[PDB]
Amino acid sequence: TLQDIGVSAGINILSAFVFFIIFAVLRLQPFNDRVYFSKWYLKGLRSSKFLNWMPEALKMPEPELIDHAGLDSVVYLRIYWLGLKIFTPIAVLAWAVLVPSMRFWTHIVMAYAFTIWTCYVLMKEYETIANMRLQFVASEARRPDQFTVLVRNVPPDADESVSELVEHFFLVNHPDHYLTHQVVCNANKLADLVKKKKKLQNWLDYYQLKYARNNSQRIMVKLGFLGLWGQKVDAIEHYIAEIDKISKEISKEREEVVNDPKAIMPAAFVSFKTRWAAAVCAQTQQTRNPTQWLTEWAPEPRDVFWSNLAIPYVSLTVRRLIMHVAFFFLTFFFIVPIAFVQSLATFMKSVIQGFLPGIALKLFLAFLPSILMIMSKFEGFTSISSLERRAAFRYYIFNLVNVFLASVIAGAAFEQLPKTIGVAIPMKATFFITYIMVDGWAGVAGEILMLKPLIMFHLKNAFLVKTDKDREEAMDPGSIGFNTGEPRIQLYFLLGLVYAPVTPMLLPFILVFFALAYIVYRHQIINVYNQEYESAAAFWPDVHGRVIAALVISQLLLMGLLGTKHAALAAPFLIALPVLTIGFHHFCKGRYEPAFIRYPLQEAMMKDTLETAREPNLNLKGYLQNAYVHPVFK
Amino acid sequence: TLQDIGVSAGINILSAFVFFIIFAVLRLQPFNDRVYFSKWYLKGLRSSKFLNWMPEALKMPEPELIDHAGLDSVVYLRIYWLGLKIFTPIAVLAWAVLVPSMRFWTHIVMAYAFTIWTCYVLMKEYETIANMRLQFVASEARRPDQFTVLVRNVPPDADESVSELVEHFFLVNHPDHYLTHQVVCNANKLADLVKKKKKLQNWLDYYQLKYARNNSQRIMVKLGFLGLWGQKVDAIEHYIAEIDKISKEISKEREEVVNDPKAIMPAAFVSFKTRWAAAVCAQTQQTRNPTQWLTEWAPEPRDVFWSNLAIPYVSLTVRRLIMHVAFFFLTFFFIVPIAFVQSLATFMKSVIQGFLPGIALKLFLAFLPSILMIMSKFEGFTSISSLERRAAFRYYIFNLVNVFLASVIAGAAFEQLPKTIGVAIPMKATFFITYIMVDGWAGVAGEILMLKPLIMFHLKNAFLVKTDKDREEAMDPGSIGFNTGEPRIQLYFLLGLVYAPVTPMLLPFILVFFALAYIVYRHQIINVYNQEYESAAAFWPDVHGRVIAALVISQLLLMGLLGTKHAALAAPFLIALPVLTIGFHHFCKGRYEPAFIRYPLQEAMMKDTLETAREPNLNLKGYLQNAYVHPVFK
Repeated sequence: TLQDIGVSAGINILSAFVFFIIFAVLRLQPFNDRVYFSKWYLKGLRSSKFLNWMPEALKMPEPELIDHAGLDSVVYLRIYWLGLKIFTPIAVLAWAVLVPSMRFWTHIVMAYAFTIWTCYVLMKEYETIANMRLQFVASEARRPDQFTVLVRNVPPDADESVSELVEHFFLVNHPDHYLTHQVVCNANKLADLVKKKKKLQNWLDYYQLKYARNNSQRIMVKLGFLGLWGQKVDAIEHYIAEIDKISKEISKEREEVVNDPKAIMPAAFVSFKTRWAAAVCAQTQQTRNPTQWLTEWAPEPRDVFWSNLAIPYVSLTVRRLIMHVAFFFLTFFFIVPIAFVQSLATFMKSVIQGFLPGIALKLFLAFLPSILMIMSKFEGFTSISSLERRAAFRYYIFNLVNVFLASVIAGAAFEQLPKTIGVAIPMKATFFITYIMVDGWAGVAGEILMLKPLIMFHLKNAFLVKTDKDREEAMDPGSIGFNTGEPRIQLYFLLGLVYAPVTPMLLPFILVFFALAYIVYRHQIINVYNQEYESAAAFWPDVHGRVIAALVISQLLLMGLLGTKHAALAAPFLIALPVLTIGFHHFCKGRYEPAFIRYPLQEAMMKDTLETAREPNLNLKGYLQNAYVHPVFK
Repeated sequence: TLQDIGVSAGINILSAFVFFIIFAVLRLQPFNDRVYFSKWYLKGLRSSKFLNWMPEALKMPEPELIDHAGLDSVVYLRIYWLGLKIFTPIAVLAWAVLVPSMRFWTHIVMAYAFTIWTCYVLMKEYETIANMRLQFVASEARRPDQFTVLVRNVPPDADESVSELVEHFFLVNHPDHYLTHQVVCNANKLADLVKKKKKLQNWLDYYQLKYARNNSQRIMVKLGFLGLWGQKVDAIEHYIAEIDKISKEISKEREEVVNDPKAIMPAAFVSFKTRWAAAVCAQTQQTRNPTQWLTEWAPEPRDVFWSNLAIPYVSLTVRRLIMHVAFFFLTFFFIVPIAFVQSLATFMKSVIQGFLPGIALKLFLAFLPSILMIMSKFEGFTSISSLERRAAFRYYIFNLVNVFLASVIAGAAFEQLPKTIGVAIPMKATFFITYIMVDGWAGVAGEILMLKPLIMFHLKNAFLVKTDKDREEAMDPGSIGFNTGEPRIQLYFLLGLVYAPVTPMLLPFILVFFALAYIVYRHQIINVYNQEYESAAAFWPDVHGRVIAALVISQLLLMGLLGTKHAALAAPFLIALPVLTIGFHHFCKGRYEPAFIRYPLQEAMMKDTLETAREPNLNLKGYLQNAYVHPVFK
């Protein structure tokens, strides 16, 4: 209802207003400067009107930002821009023809206008990003991955070790390009022990400091609530003893793992003298058996997810299948909070009952990012970049089924107390309007505050910091959050396209959201969020794929909705929409995707040639030899 | 009806019987020995009970035959064998459970039994062929294609020629592997003139000989029926003059084309010092633009279809789209003879009216192979191997729609004078039984006679042969006819699978046909059909693909047919059939297809290594330099 929207909007607008004021004040306090401006310290640049920050955020045009933040951050940010390019003219047209037989034909025509515009824009954006990627890569600094190919499923041999098989194999098949190699080892036990040792030290330091300040008796029952019901009577000597125990376990484990041939996985990082050679290995079949001696570009050293390297290659299919099933159940059992929320969604008292379902849904979805990253880690991927992309994919599907589809269905089920979809879709538009103001407008404004790291920064300074530069760990903003930023906005691209020929009233909320998200994230990208890995926008083709899916869904729903008119004869025309859209997808795929998947040999040659000319005496072997060993082994 | 089948079978059996007798006698006459045994003359091995030939044909186990005939001939022949492996147990089971609620479940169960058996067999056959291919290739003699990659769509340049661009490009990107190259030229006008010159000479020789035998007046009006109404009064001097005219045109054209830079196409055959290098080029992207500097393995010198090399790369899409449309109309307008045949298909007089529709259909389809090769040539492919495979594909589709589907529909339309398919399919089984005996049993038996080349051989000896060794042209058996052999048998694989859970009576005809075709073609492969090109069974994955499609079609038709039972509840089970079948296809595709599409670098290295050791002083450059120029230029 209009009264509900009026009230909900006022609530979210005021919260955003207030959050920005609070932000404006907190950021001026010098004691938290390392939280709000964590970058620039990380980069060695810094030491020691409330909304002015908005226009400041618009400085640093793409080329400055790409070098400052990285390509992924810039390409990600452009997604919000993309949506404005697509939806603004849709909103204008839809409003113009829906807001004051022919209605029937109008909807059909609108579908083509919207599809065509969207496809046009996506084509141009896809191409632009591909060009950005090539320039970025061409000018990229030297990194170990440029010369390194990861070899998987090296076949077993009764006499030769993995190292021996790999060296021989490559000297024969890649003679005078082969440089060196490093065998993958199953050091997970060791790494796990080492991480625990560090955790124990933090607690020891905590208690030593607490005691030094107040020289009294400790009573910590491990967890306090459900720990082991002891007292940790000395607590300093308790943690010292626990540390001494693990220290010995670590010394022992290091000696056993480095002398245990069973710690060797049939995999290795293989390096080459030139990038050209690496480029070749990454793109050709090596042996007769298509699932042996497999090659791919190695992740850069801090993209490598070391835990997954211990998974036998051959077990990956099973892990993936199990998770396909788990995903179903995850999606399936979420219907309970959906139905709950839709039940809730039914004068000041009623406007809040109207408002709150938005929040309830948001809260139930709060732990989804965690669940999905965990199941993604279970499936082996071996890199951070791949895992984050995989989880984003699953999140997206979940939103389609649980946030959009199930909500419409559950909605109709409650309202009802054969094409019922005819009213269920426009009916529930009210819900989505409230929802977008809640995890959207208000959400983004709240995020600029960075309250979570603010608090942890200060607590660490208060209790764990003892000396200088341990404040470097306190100062950790995390990443941009591709994992949640992207599937969230895809929900909105879908809803926009679904309702543009139905309910034009939804689009103004979507447009505000895209505009807001753009300015808030641009601001933060510049000041916070140091990147954990540099992908050259590898995720872009997936973003594209998902938008196309949204077009197909909207087109199909329209066909359904207009399939009620007697002698509608809608299908002879509407069928063209998913056909042409799919055709468009394949065209763009074949024409532009190679930019993101295969490295042209010519680029490798130009790059190798120039590097040599610029640096004629590079000890490449020394450079690459110690890369990719393991962080646990120094 | 049983009476119609009895009579039709007797007719076709007796014709086959007689054809074999005639064959048995004609092959014993020495004057046609070069027709029936054309091979063995071509190979330099030969010079100068009626059915004994059947057991003789079973000698020469695969390895002898592969070397004698070639891999393609053997793999092709194995297709008939494959069908027996699939259909025999189907026929046994179907007969056992259909020939003396439960009927409903029985049909569902049979569908899984049949699908599973078929998939099992296909998997094993696919793998076996892949292994054969690798061994064949590993032991293959040296050929120019092993070192040559065809480069397409070389970008234009204002200053450099195509030759100059190619040499430079490869020296930079493939240094010290690049050996040499040859630029593609548009010599089609010249080649056309040369072919006509030869044709005119044959006519001149004809008339000179005719005259020498009978010194009188010629009156040939060019074509006789609708030629130019003149007399060719001298006919010798007429053909001499026509030849002298074309001779001058040829001399001129040769000088203009070899000095005309516009005759150069932006394409070249590029050779490398090693196979390893060629293997790399064929499998990697060369430049930024994914549709420039494109590489693929060059066809061997007598696979190259020179006419298509004059087609600009960029025009290929349009040519293909136009032909997609043409194919529709081709298929569409064939409905007229289909309806005619089905109209015809409606006591000795009636049994023949019953019989003849088989033949009528066969005759109308007689020119389809020609039509399809022509449209395939229109689309550029550049090789004989590709064109033949392409045409076979289209032929297959035509059979599915026009021979199977349209026949069932037209059939029902006539019998009728909502699921009518429920009776239309088993009803028309009678038609297919007659049809298989006609272009099947009788067909193959007739083919062993080789009457067409028999006649032409003798006519040439009588009128064009003047001297020795021009009988070598008379002796030309043509090829195996993959173009028609394969899509024909796919029709029968489909019909078998469609009717196995419906009408078991069809399968005994199919099994006889496969058995007969096997022995007749095996016989002929050994004695006649010199291969025009050697593919290493590249077509195999397509054969596989088509059988899988047949499984899906049968499974879907069953779902339709059993979807009439009240509360059939067939779909919860039957849906598994196309799902599992598709899964199976992807498994096999990913697991085995690489054998037929990509050459492992290791194989290239092993091959290059051994060849060098065996032949330490090979002038590879001299060997490859003159390959791939053009047959017209000497």
